[PDB]
Parts: sequence; C-alpha cells; structure tokens
Amino acid sequence: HWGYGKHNGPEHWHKDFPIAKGERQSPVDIDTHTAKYDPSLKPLSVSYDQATSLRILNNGHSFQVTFDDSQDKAVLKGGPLDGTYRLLQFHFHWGSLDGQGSEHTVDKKKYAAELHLVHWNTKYGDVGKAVQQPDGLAVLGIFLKVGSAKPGLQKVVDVLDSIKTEGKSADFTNFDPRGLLPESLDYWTYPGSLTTPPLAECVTWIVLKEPISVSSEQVLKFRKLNFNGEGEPEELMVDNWRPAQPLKNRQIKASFK
Ligand SMILES: CC1=CC(=O)NS(=O)(=O)O1
Ligand SMILES: CC1=CC(=O)NS(=O)(=O)O1
Ligand SMILES: CC1=CC(=O)NS(=O)(=O)O1
Ligand SMILES: [Zn+2]
Repeated sequence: HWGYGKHNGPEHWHKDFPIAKGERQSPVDIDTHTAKYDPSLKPLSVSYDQATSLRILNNGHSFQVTFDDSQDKAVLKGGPLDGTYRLLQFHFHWGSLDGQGSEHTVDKKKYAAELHLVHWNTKYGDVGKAVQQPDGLAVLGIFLKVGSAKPGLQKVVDVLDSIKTEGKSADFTNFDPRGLLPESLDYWTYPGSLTTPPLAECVTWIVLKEPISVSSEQVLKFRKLNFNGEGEPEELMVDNWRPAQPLKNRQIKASFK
C-alpha cells in the first residue's frame, strides 16, 4: 500500500497508479515570473458561513476535517470556476522540519505545510462521480509558514492527541474554516490532479499567494501524529507531501498583477 516511505513513497506510486506520470499532475512549482496575470479571472467566492463540520479523522496519510456536503452549505465559486463546488473536507501536508512540507512550491520555495480545502462540482452530484471529470474538483491550497500562531487553527491542534494513529476519528462539530484563511484571496490557478493516489486529473487548483502563519507549537503537534495504527511500530506522520511534478503543457494563471 502506498505511503511516504522509502519503499512506498511518491517515486513508487506510478506502479499502482500510472497516471502519476500523466499530463496534468500535481503539485507543481509556481514560477511567479512566468505565471501570466489573467484580467478575465474573477475574484474567488468563498462562502463558508453555513459550513457544518462533522468529524476529524487520521486517515493514515494526513488528518482531515470532514463537512456535510449534502447541501450547498460551504461552497466555492467564481475565480476560474464554472458552477458551484461544495466543501467536503480539508487536510494538511507538512514536514519533519519547517523548511519543507508544502506540496506546491513558489519559485522553488517550500513552505512548512500546506492546507487543502477539497471541493467538488455539484453538477456531478457526488464526489465519486466528480473525480472522474476534468473539472470535477476544486482544491483551495493555502501555504503555512511558522511564526505567529493562527488562533483559528488551535481547536484543530488541540484534538490531535485523540486521533494519534491511523483510523481514529473524533467529533469535530462547529468548526469554522474561515479561521484558516489569509487576508488576501489573490491566487494562482492551473489544471492538475489529486496529490495522493488515485492521482486523478480532476482538479482545478487555486493556490493562494498569501500564506497563513502558524506557531511552532501548532506545527509541532502535527508532527506528533502517527502513520501507523494503534499498537504498531510508531512512525511519525511527517513529510506527507508529494514533490513538484512536471508542468508539461500547462500555464499557471495569476489573479493579481
Ligand atoms: C515513513 C513512512 C511513510 C508511510 O507512509 N508509512 S510508514 O509508516 O511505512 O513509514
Ligand atoms: C498527534 C498528537 C498530538 C498531541 O498534542 N499529543 S499526542 O502526542 O498524544 O498526539
Ligand atoms: C482528496 C485529496 C487528496 C490530497 O492529499 N490532496 S488533494 O488536495 O489533492 O485532495
Ligand atoms: Zn492534499
């Protein structure tokens, strides 16, 4: 089974998931000087006021907070998107040290972590159908740097001890994902893929230019999670990021000059 170790990590994924070597794989390096400002790009519409969080879960590769997506409650629209995308879950990728952990990079710079808010296109009815479509998903990616604490992240960090190992979940109701957003919604966008198996090429990527700052104590608690299940040899959940993939025949567009 795939993971992030020496013998099952990203360099191995193509054997079970040959699309790993495909034409629109993610993440990528964002070369800021080559990204083209596109004046036709609309502002992002992030409508999270009625979000209903449900559970927080250690899924063996990250931890995720899952939302009620049976209704248009927390939706992404505008920007490069046509139609309405429902928020299903968010999760993070992070490093063993602050100098790595993000999946996307900016002029080769790695951030300490990266937040992914995963949304699916309501015209396909459910996320399983959406992942089979080139415009099925929209992922809002947000970089994390280490500095001041993010108060809106603390409720997440404080419950992680209850989902330390693979397969553990806990109630995580009444969490407001608006507390994870930076001030600016300036973004880069490009067509890409899921960054874990099945690596489906179904994602419109929307990567925010402005990172959020989190404290060293907050990211240190990420790094205490376990890849392993309870009772198994403890392998810290760190460096659960896929490296940048070839851009190939794609252009990254910027919403901002
Ligand atoms: C480092 C590592 C990565 C992973 O994903 N699973 S594992 O528990 O085998 O060890
Ligand atoms: C993931 C996790 C985070 C924490 O804060 N304490 S713990 O080491 O029990 O497990
Ligand atoms: C489901 C999914 C898997 C992952 O790890 N990152 S992502 O933003 O591509 O969305
Ligand atoms: Zn992700």
